[PDB]
Amino acid sequence: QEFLLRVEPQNPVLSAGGSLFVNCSTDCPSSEKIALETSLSKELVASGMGWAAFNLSNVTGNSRILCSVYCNGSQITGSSNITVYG
Amino acid sequence: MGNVDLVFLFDGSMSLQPDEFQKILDFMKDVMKKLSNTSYQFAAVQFSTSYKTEFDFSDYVKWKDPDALLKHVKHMLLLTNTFGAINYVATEVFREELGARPDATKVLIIITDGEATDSGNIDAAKDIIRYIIGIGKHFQTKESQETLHKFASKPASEFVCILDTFECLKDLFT
Ligand SMILES: *[C@@H]1O[C@H](CO)[C@@H](O)[C@H](O)[C@H]1NC(C)=O
Ligand SMILES: *[C@@H]1O[C@H](CO)[C@@H](O)[C@H](O)[C@H]1NC(C)=O
Ligand SMILES: [Mg+2]
Repeated sequence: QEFLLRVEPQNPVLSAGGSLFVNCSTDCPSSEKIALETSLSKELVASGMGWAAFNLSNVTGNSRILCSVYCNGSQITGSSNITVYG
Repeated sequence: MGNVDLVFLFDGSMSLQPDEFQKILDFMKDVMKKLSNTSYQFAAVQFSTSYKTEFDFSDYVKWKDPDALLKHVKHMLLLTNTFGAINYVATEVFREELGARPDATKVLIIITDGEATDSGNIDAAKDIIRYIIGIGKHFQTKESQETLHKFASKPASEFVCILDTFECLKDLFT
Protein backbone atom coordinates (compact mmCIF):
# COMPACT_ATOMS: atom_id res chain seq x y z
CA GLN A 1 0.00 0.00 0.00
CA GLU A 2 2.32 2.75 1.28
CA PHE A 3 6.05 2.23 0.72
CA LEU A 4 9.16 4.40 0.43
CA LEU A 5 11.57 4.90 -2.47
CA ARG A 6 15.15 4.97 -1.19
CA VAL A 7 17.84 6.93 -3.04
CA GLU A 8 21.37 5.84 -2.15
CA PRO A 9 23.61 7.66 -1.46
CA GLN A 10 21.38 10.18 0.34
CA ASN A 11 22.39 13.86 0.03
CA PRO A 12 26.05 13.07 -0.84
CA VAL A 13 28.78 15.71 -0.64
CA LEU A 14 31.70 15.10 -3.01
CA SER A 15 34.46 16.99 -4.82
CA ALA A 16 36.14 17.09 -8.26
CA GLY A 17 33.60 16.15 -10.92
CA GLY A 18 33.83 12.54 -12.03
CA SER A 19 31.08 9.96 -11.59
CA LEU A 20 28.59 8.76 -8.97
CA PHE A 21 26.67 5.50 -8.51
CA VAL A 22 23.05 6.07 -7.52
CA ASN A 23 20.73 3.25 -6.50
CA CYS A 24 16.97 3.78 -6.35
CA SER A 25 15.16 0.99 -4.56
CA THR A 26 11.89 0.10 -2.87
CA ASP A 27 10.46 -2.85 -0.94
CA CYS A 28 7.04 -2.35 -2.55
CA PRO A 29 5.82 -5.72 -3.91
CA SER A 30 5.78 -5.85 -7.73
CA SER A 31 6.98 -2.27 -8.21
CA GLU A 32 6.82 -0.84 -11.74
CA LYS A 33 9.09 1.39 -13.83
CA ILE A 34 11.91 2.86 -11.76
CA ALA A 35 13.15 6.11 -13.28
CA LEU A 36 15.81 8.65 -12.34
CA GLU A 37 15.09 12.33 -13.02
CA THR A 38 18.30 14.34 -13.45
CA SER A 39 19.91 16.96 -15.69
CA LEU A 40 23.21 15.04 -15.43
CA SER A 41 24.47 12.55 -18.02
CA LYS A 42 23.14 9.17 -16.90
CA GLU A 43 23.51 5.52 -17.81
CA LEU A 44 21.49 2.60 -16.44
CA VAL A 45 24.18 0.18 -15.24
CA ALA A 46 22.24 -2.39 -13.20
CA SER A 47 18.73 -3.45 -12.24
CA GLY A 48 16.90 -6.02 -10.15
CA MET A 49 13.54 -6.61 -8.51
CA GLY A 50 12.51 -3.31 -6.96
CA TRP A 51 15.68 -1.37 -7.84
CA ALA A 52 17.73 0.30 -10.58
CA ALA A 53 21.28 1.66 -10.40
CA PHE A 54 22.64 4.49 -12.54
CA ASN A 55 26.07 5.97 -13.22
CA LEU A 56 25.99 9.78 -13.33
CA SER A 57 28.94 11.34 -15.18
CA ASN A 58 30.24 14.90 -15.69
CA VAL A 59 29.14 16.03 -12.21
CA THR A 60 30.69 19.51 -12.30
CA GLY A 61 28.21 21.21 -9.98
CA ASN A 62 25.50 20.80 -7.37
CA SER A 63 22.53 18.94 -8.79
CA ARG A 64 19.32 17.56 -7.32
CA ILE A 65 18.04 14.18 -8.46
CA LEU A 66 14.66 12.52 -8.09
CA CYS A 67 13.68 8.90 -8.46
CA SER A 68 10.21 7.58 -9.12
CA VAL A 69 8.39 4.28 -9.33
CA TYR A 70 4.81 3.03 -9.32
CA CYS A 71 3.75 1.24 -6.15
CA ASN A 72 0.28 -0.32 -6.27
CA GLY A 73 -0.52 1.81 -9.32
CA SER A 74 0.52 5.04 -7.59
CA GLN A 75 3.70 7.03 -8.18
CA ILE A 76 6.10 7.49 -5.28
CA THR A 77 9.29 9.51 -5.30
CA GLY A 78 12.64 9.74 -3.55
CA SER A 79 15.17 12.56 -3.66
CA SER A 80 18.87 13.21 -3.16
CA ASN A 81 20.68 16.55 -3.27
CA ILE A 82 24.18 16.18 -4.71
CA THR A 83 26.63 18.77 -3.37
CA VAL A 84 29.98 19.44 -5.02
CA TYR A 85 32.75 21.46 -3.38
CA GLY A 86 35.91 22.92 -4.87
CA MET B 1 -6.21 28.21 -43.99
CA GLY B 2 -8.74 27.21 -41.37
CA ASN B 3 -8.55 28.04 -37.67
CA VAL B 4 -5.87 26.36 -35.57
CA ASP B 5 -5.97 25.98 -31.80
CA LEU B 6 -2.40 25.30 -30.72
CA VAL B 7 -1.20 24.25 -27.27
CA PHE B 8 2.42 24.48 -26.16
CA LEU B 9 3.00 21.62 -23.72
CA PHE B 10 6.38 22.43 -22.22
CA ASP B 11 8.67 20.36 -20.03
CA GLY B 12 9.28 21.83 -16.58
CA SER B 13 11.01 18.74 -15.17
CA MET B 14 14.28 18.58 -13.23
CA SER B 15 16.11 16.99 -16.20
CA LEU B 16 16.20 20.31 -18.05
CA GLN B 17 18.71 22.91 -16.85
CA PRO B 18 17.49 26.41 -15.84
CA ASP B 19 19.01 27.93 -18.99
CA GLU B 20 17.27 25.33 -21.15
CA PHE B 21 13.94 26.06 -19.47
CA GLN B 22 14.42 29.77 -20.20
CA LYS B 23 15.19 28.91 -23.84
CA ILE B 24 11.87 27.05 -23.94
CA LEU B 25 10.02 30.10 -22.63
CA ASP B 26 11.75 32.35 -25.18
CA PHE B 27 10.97 29.90 -27.99
CA MET B 28 7.24 29.82 -27.21
CA LYS B 29 7.17 33.62 -27.11
CA ASP B 30 8.94 33.90 -30.47
CA VAL B 31 6.72 31.37 -32.25
CA MET B 32 3.61 33.14 -30.93
CA LYS B 33 4.91 36.55 -32.04
CA LYS B 34 5.37 35.24 -35.60
CA LEU B 35 1.85 33.81 -35.49
CA SER B 36 0.13 36.93 -34.19
CA ASN B 37 -2.84 38.22 -36.22
CA THR B 38 -3.44 34.82 -37.89
CA SER B 39 -5.94 31.96 -37.69
CA TYR B 40 -3.93 30.64 -34.73
CA GLN B 41 -4.98 31.01 -31.09
CA PHE B 42 -2.88 29.67 -28.21
CA ALA B 43 -2.73 28.04 -24.79
CA ALA B 44 0.33 26.88 -22.82
CA VAL B 45 0.62 24.09 -20.26
CA GLN B 46 3.68 23.35 -18.13
CA PHE B 47 4.15 19.70 -17.21
CA SER B 48 6.39 17.89 -14.73
CA THR B 49 4.87 15.63 -12.07
CA SER B 50 1.64 17.66 -12.31
CA TYR B 51 0.14 19.90 -15.00
CA LYS B 52 -0.60 23.62 -15.01
CA THR B 53 -2.42 25.60 -17.69
CA GLU B 54 -0.27 28.76 -17.70
CA PHE B 55 -2.72 30.58 -19.99
CA ASP B 56 -5.70 29.45 -22.05
CA PHE B 57 -7.20 30.42 -25.40
CA SER B 58 -9.36 33.15 -23.84
CA ASP B 59 -6.25 34.66 -22.23
CA TYR B 60 -4.56 34.78 -25.62
CA VAL B 61 -7.52 36.49 -27.31
CA LYS B 62 -7.70 39.08 -24.52
CA TRP B 63 -3.96 39.80 -24.16
CA LYS B 64 -2.42 38.81 -27.53
CA ASP B 65 0.91 39.23 -25.74
CA PRO B 66 3.17 36.15 -25.34
CA ASP B 67 5.66 37.97 -23.09
CA ALA B 68 2.88 39.07 -20.72
CA LEU B 69 1.15 35.69 -20.74
CA LEU B 70 4.26 33.71 -19.81
CA LYS B 71 6.03 36.15 -17.46
CA HIS B 72 4.61 34.47 -14.32
CA VAL B 73 5.88 30.97 -15.12
CA LYS B 74 7.74 29.17 -12.35
CA HIS B 75 9.92 26.13 -13.15
CA MET B 76 8.28 23.09 -11.51
CA LEU B 77 11.49 21.04 -11.25
CA LEU B 78 9.86 17.66 -10.62
CA LEU B 79 9.20 14.50 -12.68
CA THR B 80 8.29 14.08 -16.37
CA ASN B 81 4.79 12.59 -16.56
CA THR B 82 4.31 13.19 -20.27
CA PHE B 83 1.59 10.59 -20.94
CA GLY B 84 -0.68 12.12 -18.34
CA ALA B 85 0.25 15.57 -19.62
CA ILE B 86 -0.91 14.85 -23.16
CA ASN B 87 -4.16 13.45 -21.78
CA TYR B 88 -4.66 16.51 -19.57
CA VAL B 89 -4.30 18.77 -22.62
CA ALA B 90 -6.71 16.64 -24.66
CA THR B 91 -9.51 16.71 -22.08
CA GLU B 92 -8.80 19.75 -19.87
CA VAL B 93 -7.37 22.37 -22.24
CA PHE B 94 -9.09 21.87 -25.60
CA ARG B 95 -12.42 23.03 -24.17
CA GLU B 96 -14.85 25.62 -25.53
CA GLU B 97 -15.20 26.95 -21.96
CA LEU B 98 -11.53 27.96 -22.07
CA GLY B 99 -11.78 29.60 -25.48
CA ALA B 100 -11.24 26.61 -27.77
CA ARG B 101 -12.98 26.66 -31.16
CA PRO B 102 -14.87 23.43 -32.11
CA ASP B 103 -14.10 24.00 -35.81
CA ALA B 104 -10.36 24.50 -35.30
CA THR B 105 -7.61 22.04 -36.16
CA LYS B 106 -5.97 20.98 -32.87
CA VAL B 107 -2.17 21.15 -32.67
CA LEU B 108 0.17 20.26 -29.83
CA ILE B 109 3.80 21.42 -29.70
CA ILE B 110 5.54 19.32 -27.03
CA ILE B 111 8.88 20.86 -26.02
CA THR B 112 10.85 18.30 -24.03
CA ASP B 113 13.95 16.10 -23.82
CA GLY B 114 11.77 13.13 -24.74
CA GLU B 115 11.99 11.28 -21.43
CA ALA B 116 8.88 10.09 -19.59
CA THR B 117 8.48 8.95 -15.99
CA ASP B 118 4.94 7.67 -16.51
CA SER B 119 3.05 5.34 -18.83
CA GLY B 120 -0.28 4.65 -20.47
CA ASN B 121 -1.57 5.76 -23.85
CA ILE B 122 -2.59 8.93 -25.64
CA ASP B 123 -5.64 7.66 -27.55
CA ALA B 124 -7.55 10.67 -26.22
CA ALA B 125 -5.27 12.90 -28.31
CA LYS B 126 -5.44 10.86 -31.54
CA ASP B 127 -7.12 13.76 -33.36
CA ILE B 128 -4.46 16.26 -32.27
CA ILE B 129 -1.47 16.89 -34.56
CA ARG B 130 1.58 16.43 -32.32
CA TYR B 131 5.03 17.95 -32.83
CA ILE B 132 8.03 17.20 -30.62
CA ILE B 133 10.58 19.99 -30.22
CA GLY B 134 13.70 18.60 -28.57
CA ILE B 135 16.02 20.26 -26.09
CA GLY B 136 18.39 18.93 -23.43
CA LYS B 137 21.23 16.39 -23.38
CA HIS B 138 18.81 13.50 -22.88
CA PHE B 139 17.00 14.19 -26.17
CA GLN B 140 19.43 12.31 -28.41
CA THR B 141 19.55 9.23 -26.15
CA LYS B 142 18.13 5.89 -27.30
CA GLU B 143 15.63 5.95 -24.41
CA SER B 144 14.26 9.37 -25.35
CA GLN B 145 14.01 8.69 -29.09
CA GLU B 146 12.03 5.51 -28.43
CA THR B 147 9.80 7.33 -25.95
CA LEU B 148 9.06 10.41 -28.09
CA HIS B 149 8.03 8.22 -31.05
CA LYS B 150 5.05 7.20 -28.91
CA PHE B 151 3.95 10.86 -28.68
CA ALA B 152 4.82 12.42 -32.03
CA SER B 153 2.49 12.33 -35.01
CA LYS B 154 3.69 10.24 -37.96
CA PRO B 155 5.99 10.33 -39.78
CA ALA B 156 8.60 11.35 -37.20
CA SER B 157 10.65 13.06 -39.95
CA GLU B 158 7.88 15.64 -40.32
CA PHE B 159 6.89 16.11 -36.66
CA VAL B 160 10.11 15.84 -34.64
CA CYS B 161 12.91 18.39 -34.63
CA ILE B 162 15.15 20.47 -32.34
CA LEU B 163 14.45 23.76 -30.57
CA ASP B 164 17.43 25.69 -31.95
CA THR B 165 16.27 25.48 -35.58
CA PHE B 166 12.64 24.27 -35.34
CA GLU B 167 12.63 23.31 -39.04
CA CYS B 168 9.64 21.01 -38.66
CA LEU B 169 7.45 23.95 -37.55
CA LYS B 170 7.92 26.07 -40.66
CA ASP B 171 5.04 24.24 -42.33
CA LEU B 172 2.69 25.87 -39.80
CA PHE B 173 3.10 29.10 -41.76
CA THR B 174 2.38 27.82 -45.26
C1 LIG C 1 20.55 -1.48 -4.98
O1 LIG C 1 19.84 -1.42 -3.74
C2 LIG C 1 19.08 -2.62 -3.49
C3 LIG C 1 18.26 -2.38 -2.24
O2 LIG C 1 19.09 -2.22 -1.10
C4 LIG C 1 20.02 -3.81 -3.37
O3 LIG C 1 19.27 -4.99 -3.15
C5 LIG C 1 20.85 -3.95 -4.64
O4 LIG C 1 21.81 -4.98 -4.48
C6 LIG C 1 21.56 -2.63 -4.95
N1 LIG C 1 22.23 -2.73 -6.23
C7 LIG C 1 23.43 -2.17 -6.41
C8 LIG C 1 23.97 -2.12 -7.83
O5 LIG C 1 24.09 -1.69 -5.48
C1 LIG D 1 17.40 17.99 -0.20
O1 LIG D 1 17.21 16.59 -0.43
C2 LIG D 1 16.20 16.03 0.43
C3 LIG D 1 16.19 14.53 0.21
O2 LIG D 1 16.87 13.86 1.26
C4 LIG D 1 14.85 16.68 0.14
O3 LIG D 1 13.87 16.16 1.02
C5 LIG D 1 14.96 18.19 0.34
O4 LIG D 1 13.74 18.81 -0.06
C6 LIG D 1 16.11 18.75 -0.49
N1 LIG D 1 16.30 20.15 -0.18
C7 LIG D 1 15.89 21.09 -1.03
C8 LIG D 1 16.84 21.47 -2.16
O5 LIG D 1 14.79 21.64 -0.94
MG1 LIG E 1 12.57 15.26 -17.33
